[PDB]
Amino acid sequence: AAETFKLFNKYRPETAAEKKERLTKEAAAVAEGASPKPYAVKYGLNHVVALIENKKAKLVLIANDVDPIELVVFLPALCK
Amino acid sequence: MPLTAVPEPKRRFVPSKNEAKRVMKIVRAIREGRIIPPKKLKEMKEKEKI
Amino acid sequence: ISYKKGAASNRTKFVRSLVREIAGLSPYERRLIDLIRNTRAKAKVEEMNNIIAASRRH
Amino acid sequence: EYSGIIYVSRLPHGFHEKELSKYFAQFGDLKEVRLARNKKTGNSRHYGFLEFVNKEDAMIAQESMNNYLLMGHLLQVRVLPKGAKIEKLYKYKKRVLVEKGITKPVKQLKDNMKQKHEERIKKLAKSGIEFKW
Amino acid sequence: RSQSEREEEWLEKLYKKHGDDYKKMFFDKKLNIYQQSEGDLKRRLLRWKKRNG
Amino acid sequence: AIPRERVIKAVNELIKFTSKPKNLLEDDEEELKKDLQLIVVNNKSFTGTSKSFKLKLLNVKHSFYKPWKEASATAVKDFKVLLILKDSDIKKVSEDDLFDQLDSEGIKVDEIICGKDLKTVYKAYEARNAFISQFSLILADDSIVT
Amino acid sequence: EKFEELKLSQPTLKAIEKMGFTTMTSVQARTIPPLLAGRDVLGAAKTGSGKTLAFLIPAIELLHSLKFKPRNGTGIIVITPTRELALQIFGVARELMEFHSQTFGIVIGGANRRQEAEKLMKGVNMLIATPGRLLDHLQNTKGFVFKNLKALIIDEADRILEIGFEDEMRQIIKILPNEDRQSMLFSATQTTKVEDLARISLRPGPLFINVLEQGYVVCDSDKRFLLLFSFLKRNQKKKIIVFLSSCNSVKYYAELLNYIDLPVLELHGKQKQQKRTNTFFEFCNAERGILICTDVAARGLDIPAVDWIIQFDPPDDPRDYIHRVGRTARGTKGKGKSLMFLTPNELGFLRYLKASKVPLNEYEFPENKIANVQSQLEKLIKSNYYLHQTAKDGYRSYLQAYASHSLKTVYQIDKLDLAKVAKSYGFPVPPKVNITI
Repeated sequence: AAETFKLFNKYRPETAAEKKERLTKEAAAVAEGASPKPYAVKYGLNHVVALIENKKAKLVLIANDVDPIELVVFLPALCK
Repeated sequence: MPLTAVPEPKRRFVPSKNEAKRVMKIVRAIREGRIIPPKKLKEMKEKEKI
Repeated sequence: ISYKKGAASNRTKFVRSLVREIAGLSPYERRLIDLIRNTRAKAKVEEMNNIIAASRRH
Repeated sequence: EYSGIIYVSRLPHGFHEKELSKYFAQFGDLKEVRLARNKKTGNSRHYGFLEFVNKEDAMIAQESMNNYLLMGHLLQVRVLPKGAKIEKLYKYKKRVLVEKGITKPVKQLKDNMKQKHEERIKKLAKSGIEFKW
Repeated sequence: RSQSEREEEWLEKLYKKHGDDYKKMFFDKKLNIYQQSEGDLKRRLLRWKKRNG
Repeated sequence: AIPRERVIKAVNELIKFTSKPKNLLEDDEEELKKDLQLIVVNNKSFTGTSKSFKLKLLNVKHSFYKPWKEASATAVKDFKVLLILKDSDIKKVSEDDLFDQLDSEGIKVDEIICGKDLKTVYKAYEARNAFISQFSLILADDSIVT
Repeated sequence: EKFEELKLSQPTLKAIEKMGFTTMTSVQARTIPPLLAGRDVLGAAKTGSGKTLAFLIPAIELLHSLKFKPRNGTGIIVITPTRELALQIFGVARELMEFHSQTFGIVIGGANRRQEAEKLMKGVNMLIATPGRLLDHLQNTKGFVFKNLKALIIDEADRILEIGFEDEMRQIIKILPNEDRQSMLFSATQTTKVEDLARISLRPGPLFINVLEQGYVVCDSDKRFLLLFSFLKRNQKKKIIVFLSSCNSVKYYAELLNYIDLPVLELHGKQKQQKRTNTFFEFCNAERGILICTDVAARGLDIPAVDWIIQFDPPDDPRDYIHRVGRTARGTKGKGKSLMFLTPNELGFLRYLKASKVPLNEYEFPENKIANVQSQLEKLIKSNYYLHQTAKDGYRSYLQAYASHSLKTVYQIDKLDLAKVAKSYGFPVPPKVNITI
């Protein structure tokens, strides 16, 4: 678990403030006068479930304390 | 092999379009003086706090 | 004709069978399985027989 | 049954006899710790053996480190069957070269080179190549 | 319905680098950032040429 | 030094010997059967008692990598060139600059890498081997080579 | 024997001129005039002898004269034995109706069931189809109007009965109308079953028209294309003709090889007729280069003298492939060496080579000399949308042509590892393709 969160913490998505700052810098550059695809951890239940059944996820972390536990009971079986 | 044969959308291969529209909106706001650019803001915080 | 009677999608059958395998068996279905090993009713018994056959080998 | 000897494999760089002993002495008293190295230059071969005084300490040392993700490596620790002694694992060091020789006199050493040249010239004649001088 | 400044600059660059070769403008990774078909490129470039000359 | 006639006859004899007389692609033995090598032996070691990883550059009259790249068109492995540069000098030069000042002579720099790329993206042994083994000429910055 | 000689419509002449055909060959010179008279033909012309236009032009002319509409249903039904040949016939027919107002459609195995059903719903005036799916669409789809059938054409009846569609053909004959229908049959050869089918589908008394070892390489399904690329790159100076199973795979391979700086030419049934003629004429005089084409598209064409003929994909007609290794050597006076890529699962094909008594030679390839461009190909497929789509289409077509092969004892799809097949197309994970496995 400690080694898994060292890899997953290097692909943390940008926060609202950082994304806004990055977009405003580009906007200010344009207002005066070719990038690679980003990388981040995928989240959201529906998004990850859609990724799993399309065979795109390389590794899926499932929380063990979802209060309506039926939200994630099918997930280990779907992943296997 | 996957469950469905839905084709891959073209928006997954090219840069973001929502961000392009948002950047152009910020550009339009900057040109109207509603948003002070970060360089000008950095200039204004080195001139008063004395 | 309408879509409502078209067919069953691959994903739909996949989801139904996965939920069947995960949820378990209701008590009367356990009784039916025990009885078998030792129109609604026909479908239910055919489902139980399919479950038995899939549990055996595949 | 089982022995008190555990074989450890897929060791990272810089995890040698002293490091292995220091880490595995916390699971019990040790009796022998040896690491495989290259003979020509002292360099870890990334596996080794070590024996516990208590046989039941080796089982605990094996159950907790058999799939340890360390330095990008999956340590492979396993207990050996009954008997299965560990031996012949020397702690080699880097072998420096010694420049010694020229025992033969310069006259004989210089005369042998001529006959080597002549024999070399004659050698290629039987290999479908014509070469003069 | 007139084009924008940035679109006109992009079409400027495309025309100045390739001319009327739509197949190369389609496969160019630096100017066709949003990979667009030959038909769309031809239509927009024709509009640009008609407006300019 | 060496009379020209002896070297000429040696090369002619090697050419004759190398071609005396199922498989889709030539194997290692057949691929490099015609490679030419000059063996030079002195008294005692060449570089003393210290290992030298530097290459001695001997001047040649005729280009050595031009026929290589020309004859690499009909080979499974292309002739690629790698240029390793310093961290601070990786942004001062682009592929366009080397294209402008090198295509007029026939030279193509296939890849330009930094020293930071050798410790992040090609750190793993397999990836490093796969990347490095595809180049036939590696030119390193004078400061970074050591 | 010119096209302008026969009295035809204006759109027909426009289309014929556009494709570039001026001097009709003998097969289409001694059959089209009798066909415009309305009689029945039991031909014997070989496949690719120009008979396609010979049985097409009367159909378009009849539809134009009767002035069909989409709500009239189908008027012409063409029956073909193989999935890839029906695609070629449909591609040819798309160009004879560029200016006409009729409607054309294709019904083949492995395609979308509901899409074909809806195309039938809208009303298709000329249907080109395989026997297997015709029965399903006739007996199952409601709203497929076919009572207005005016003509029926059977292509390669010998192939149809060889594959085993004779029961399907009998049921189809029992379903389709018979009175207003003037029918047509073509077969290169004729056995008892051929006239058995001809009698129950044609009017009585119809006019009839009369017209060096082989090598193989055992390769893995995840390395077939990479080894092929290595071989082609190593042998660029020679002349090589590469045969593929489908048109989509031909176009994907040609586009990929041109993208990686390896000049090749392409022929497939989804191209213009003028484009095909231009490329094939170019290939016959360039004394260098590689041409990639489908098996069926290179049947009628007279193959020139080339240094290598590679059969990358399983042959559509193995019975013809066994004979062609000697036929093309009888024709071409040069040493045209043949090669055939076989995967370990389909290695039983050699039996047919041994039983038919042809010399057999095996080729080896070192494992470490392969091109090692898999990473580049996979990076390119994930980035270029157009190349991604073309690769997926080629994968689809390859699987669809592999599933419906006549030699089920050799080319069975159940023993094909789809992950390794998609690996050769640049895909880490196989795309989903709706095939019964």
